Amino acid sequence: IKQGIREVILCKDQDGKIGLRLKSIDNGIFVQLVQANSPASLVGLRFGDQVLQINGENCAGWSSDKAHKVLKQAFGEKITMTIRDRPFERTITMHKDSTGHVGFIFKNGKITSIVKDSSAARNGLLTEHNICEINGQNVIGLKDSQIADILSTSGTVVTITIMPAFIFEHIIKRMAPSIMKSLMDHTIPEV
Repeated sequence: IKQGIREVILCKDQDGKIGLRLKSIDNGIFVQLVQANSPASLVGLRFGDQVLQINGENCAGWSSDKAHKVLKQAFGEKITMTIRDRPFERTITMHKDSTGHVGFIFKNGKITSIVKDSSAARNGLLTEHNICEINGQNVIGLKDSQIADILSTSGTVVTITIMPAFIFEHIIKRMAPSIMKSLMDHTIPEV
């Protein structure tokens, strides 16, 4: 999780799309969904990013409906956003034991217990936190088993990006679980 603002510059695709759903949270605007192969994934927008401005207008106090209407009406050519990096989230680095375990139990992407004397214990992983990213790959909406697969087929260093469950649940409210698995960009970014 970077420490400052960044500016990003999008262009709507052929279909006048950018691949973004936004959510009003505590009088700010946050990224709820980044669509695979969209302008918003190509420029590197993430789940949980805060949008401070759209085309130099402040988003403070906008409804989810208004932010969406603003993106709709924008002159396509070039949209500028001022982004604050995933401010509700944190990154923990752990190391698999010789048995390949980092040392937690999770259910519906939510960490529920920390195993005694694991890397997860030594690194202070918390329960009641949703897993957002593993090794910078977004896993929101994947089945628990696919999350285990990504952990398995990670090497012995495992970086996990987590969000307190109350905040997570407030962000995904009103978005169909099926859109999450289907359309939430789960890919490793392109170079």
